[PDB]
Amino acid sequence: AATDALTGVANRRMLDQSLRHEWFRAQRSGKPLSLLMIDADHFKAFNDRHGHQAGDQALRELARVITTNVRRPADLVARYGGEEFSVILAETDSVGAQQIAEHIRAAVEQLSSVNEDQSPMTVSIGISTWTATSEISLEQLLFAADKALYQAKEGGRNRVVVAA
Ligand SMILES: Nc1nc2c(ncn2[C@@H]2O[C@@H]3COP(=O)(O)O[C@H]4[C@@H](O)[C@H](n5cnc6c(=O)[nH]c(N)nc65)O[C@@H]4COP(=O)(O)O[C@H]3[C@H]2O)c(=O)[nH]1
Repeated sequence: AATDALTGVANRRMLDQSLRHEWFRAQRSGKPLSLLMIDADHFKAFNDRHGHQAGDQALRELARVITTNVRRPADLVARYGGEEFSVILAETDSVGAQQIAEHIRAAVEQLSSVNEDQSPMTVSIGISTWTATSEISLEQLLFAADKALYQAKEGGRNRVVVAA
């Protein structure tokens, strides 16, 4: 009821619920709250070449990479869509959120080289960040991360785009 059966991380309604509570918390603490939107690149073509089982295995590997780079108590990793992953980085500023994203992006790119069975694969990442002086809302925070994820898919996949 709270985890994704395939990947084992949180599911959508758990992400939305935890983000609402982590939102009001950051409003009081004044600590930066960052979001990551992680979509798999050329996934439809991936399932066409290697099949639906390899795509599921590629999602679990992507989930393992994110959770390997997201480890603190106030962090959450969830399956936000059939091919997306959303992570909460509470008390993390924009600079540190980018370093996490680069680690995740680089690790997914090298998953084919390190393990023979894996097929080449990349991810696109969008980042948004609330700071203590910002006036945006929670819906605007989520909007800026999906938009930056969209800008990552547009300007050529396999990259990290920070919202503005
Ligand atoms: N929310 C979240 N953010 C993350 C995580 N991993 C990295 N970051 C962000 O990435 C920045 C770079 O961390 P680093 O290069 O691993 O370099 C880190 C790391 O090597 C070390 N460090 C800090 N906390 C821990 C810890 O709990 N365990 C270990 N082993 N090392 C730590 O201190 C350095 C300074 O880190 P910061 O100044 O905090 O800045 C960190 C942090 O803002 C994570 O699992 N969750």
